[PDB]
Amino acid sequence: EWQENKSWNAHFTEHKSQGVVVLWNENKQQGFTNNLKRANQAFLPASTFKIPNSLIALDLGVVKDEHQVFKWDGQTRDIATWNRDHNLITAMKYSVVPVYQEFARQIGEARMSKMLHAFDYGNEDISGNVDSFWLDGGIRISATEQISFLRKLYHNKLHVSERSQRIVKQAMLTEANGDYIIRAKTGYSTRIEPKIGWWVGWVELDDNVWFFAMNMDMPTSDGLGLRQAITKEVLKQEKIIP
Ligand SMILES: [Cl-]
Repeated sequence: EWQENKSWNAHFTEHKSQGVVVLWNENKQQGFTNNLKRANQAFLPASTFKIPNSLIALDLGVVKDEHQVFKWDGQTRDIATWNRDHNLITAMKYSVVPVYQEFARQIGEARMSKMLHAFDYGNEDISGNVDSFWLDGGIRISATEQISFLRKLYHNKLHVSERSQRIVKQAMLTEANGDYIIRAKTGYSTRIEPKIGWWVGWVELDDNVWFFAMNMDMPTSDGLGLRQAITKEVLKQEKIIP
């Protein structure tokens, strides 16, 4: 059911890094990773938490739809793309933390905790500040746990409406061409050691879906592009994409 291929470590060590890639073949119900241990180590989700946060905000009516505009609060931040109005689509595309921080305040501790428990999401622990726990609080999730959660979302099996799940999968759209569709979300965790980058999602093919979750050491922001680049290299090596 699970195969470990330690030779895949070269994808990371060739960049003087370390990490884990986890792949799941939905048709064959088989998993693959370079490192079974790190596949099951729990890290802060950071901006990958925008997936469950979006679902909860939609299902409770905090967010009406993917067109609702969340106005910039006029506070100049160091990420230029954050100093503008957003909707759900652009907020997920540019990982706009302050928009999702307001979602979390409106959701509130009680409803956030119950919903993460309903999702079986990570360690389901929101200890910390309700507007920052996915960045520096107690919540943790592993790469294998990300895949379990994503599989439920793909199949509309989470305990929110079908509509909420369809909208979030639309907002996850990252790449599409004649060969495949990728729906995914990046993450970048710097407030608690070890600093890591994430990329989680799946690849839609004509007759199969491959789920993936990866994290890697990220001592500086200079390496953030390696999250997608390495993952796609693995997908190409394994003949999942051309
Ligand atoms: Cl779509």
